[PDB]
Formats: sequence, C-alpha cells, structure tokens
Amino acid sequence: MIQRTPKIQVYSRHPAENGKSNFLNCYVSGFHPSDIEVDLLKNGERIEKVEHSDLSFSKDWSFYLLYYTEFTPTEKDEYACRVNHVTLSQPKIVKWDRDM
Amino acid sequence: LSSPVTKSF
Amino acid sequence: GSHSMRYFYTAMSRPGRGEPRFIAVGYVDDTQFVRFDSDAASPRMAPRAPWIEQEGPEYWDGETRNMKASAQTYRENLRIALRYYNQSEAGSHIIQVMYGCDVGPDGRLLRGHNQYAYDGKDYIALNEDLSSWTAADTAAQITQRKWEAARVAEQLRAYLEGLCVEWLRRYLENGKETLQRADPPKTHVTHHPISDHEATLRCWALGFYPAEITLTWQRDGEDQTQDTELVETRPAGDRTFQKWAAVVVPSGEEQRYTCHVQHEGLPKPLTLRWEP
Repeated sequence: MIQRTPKIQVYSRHPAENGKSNFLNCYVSGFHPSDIEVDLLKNGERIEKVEHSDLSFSKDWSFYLLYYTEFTPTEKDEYACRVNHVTLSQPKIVKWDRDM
Repeated sequence: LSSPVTKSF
Repeated sequence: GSHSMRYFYTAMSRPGRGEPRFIAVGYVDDTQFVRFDSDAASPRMAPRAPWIEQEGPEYWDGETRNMKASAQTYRENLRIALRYYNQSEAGSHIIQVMYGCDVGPDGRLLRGHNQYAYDGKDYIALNEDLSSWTAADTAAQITQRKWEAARVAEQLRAYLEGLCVEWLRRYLENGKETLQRADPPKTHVTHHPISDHEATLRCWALGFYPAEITLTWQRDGEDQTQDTELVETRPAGDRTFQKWAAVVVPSGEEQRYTCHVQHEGLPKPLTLRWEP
C-alpha cells in the first residue's frame, strides 16, 4: 500500500499579541491513510478539548484536517503540535514560531 | 444538493 | 466570478472495529456547508454554513436519507474492491469520491466531475463528456463494464447538468453576502538575518478568501521559483486563508527583491518590498 506522510503547520488565526485571545492552529495535510493523531501542547502538556475540522481531501486524494483551540499567548508560554501517523516512527513535534 | 447513489462497484 | 459545488466522500474500513466509517462533506468554492458522519451518535446531514440553515425539513430529511444509503453502498463497494484486488479481509482500506459542477459568472455549466479512488489511487472517473469512463486498471474496468451496462453515466450527467447546477445557483444567491465576496489578502514583508552574510525575506498574505492566490519573489525582475520556499495555503479558521513565500538573500541586496501577489480580491496585482 502507498502511504503519504503529513505536512504540518502550526500558527495562529490572527497575528499574535501577548495577552490578547487568539486561536492556535495545527494544519495537517497531504497524508494518506486518514487515521492521524494530533495533540496541541502548552509547555509540553496536552491541551484538553481541542476541536478539529471535518475530514476532507485534496485533488490528489490526500487528506487534510485543522486542529484548533482558543489560547491567549504570553511571552513565557511555549506552544507546539504533536502528530503521529502510520508513516512516522515516532510522533513529530512542530513548535509554534510567531514568524511562521 | 447531493447526488443519489448509483450502482455499486 | 466562476463557482463550484463539490461533495467529498470518505469510506474507511476497520476490520474488528465495526462497520466502515462514512464521512461526507459538501462545499461551495472554499466554504464547507454540510457534513455527515456515520460515527455520530445520531447520524444526520447537518449544516456547516449560515446560509444553508434556512433549508426546510424536507431538505435535511432527504439529504440524511441519501447519506445513509450512500454509506451502505460504499460499505458494499469496500467489500467488492477486496475481491477485485484479491485482498485479505484483515486490512483497512479507503474509498474516496469527489463529484460536482463548475459554473461561470452567468450560472452556466462549465463542466461536471465524478471521480473515485481506492487506497488513495485513481480508480474510475467520469470523462468530461459526462458519457464515458476512464478506468485506472483491470479491476476498475469491471466496474466500468457494469456501469456501461446500467447506463450510470446518463444518470450522473442528468444530475450534474440539472440539480447540481440549479442548487449551486440557489446557494450562491442565498449565500451571496459571503460566497460572492472576495476578501483581499493583507500583506507585509518581514526580514530576519540568518548570519552576517544572509537574511530571510518572507512575504505574507493573510485574511484572504477564496484560497486561490499567487505569491512570487523576483530578483531584478526575474522569478525565483527554485529558490523560494512556499508553504501550502492554510485555513485560519474564520473562513479566510493564509500563505507565505520566503527567499534567502545576500546581506545588502534586499532591495533587488520584490514580492508579487495576485488574488481575485485585488483589482491590480500587488508589488511589495521590504521596508526597513
């Protein structure tokens, strides 16, 4: 079977401003098959009650999903997305970088 | 509006 | 402008973990407006955009009936595909379907689509004539022969040229405030040194709808395709999309570089430079 590994982007809905509520997004795309495990992390710990979009796919049949949660960024807090997929030996962690 | 089902594979 | 309606089905078997999950989503352009999920506590076609909420119970009941019937058919199709590819009942497999119609500014049909995949590879597709099929392999040729015998293409053609176009036009009118509004990108250029010798210029587009956009970097007026890092266009979660393009440049040469942005919401393509 041919399998495709996820692309991962971690980013905010609006330009980040410390103290102002926002949404933290983890967009996973380009993967096949569809089963995928995505966690949003705050200082390394799993954020509860993250929501996600309805499963859909691109013209090349690869799947995409958006995981998102409300967050209020600060200077000290570090955020990340942790992804596992059958194509990955170990979970992949992508850190949130305000300039990406 | 969605399409009715067609014959199976 | 031009517009599209698309439905996307995913049917995923899971031996030992119940019957295959069936998920359907419906879109107009880049706006999702319905969903169905057989794993929901009470599966139903459900609204996902404000302008579809006004449809009455007959709509929701009939779409739910159709999705339930489709889920049963695609569970059968997964069993059939196992046979056609000589596969074991032990593995998980996926059927995907995409179909819909494209219309021009006048609401006239531009073309229809109806294509299928198995385990992420092309299986069978309705050709642009809406009358003939392209099968990817000898398994899908069995389906093709069955569908030719049953004149399936004629049924799909009638849907794609008729109800598909008519309901797309209805949704575009009911949702005209959003579906017929292009939101132009908000743009800026950032600069970050990476060493004494080089810096990154990153061209940002934020807040735009629809998702289609072109972002390019030029050096002395020549496109820098091979040296530009382009991220996939990504949803912000508020209907809009985001994208950026970056190039690594020699220190002091920043003003040789220009970012060019094309988007339906812009009357004129934009040219941007780093402004220190």
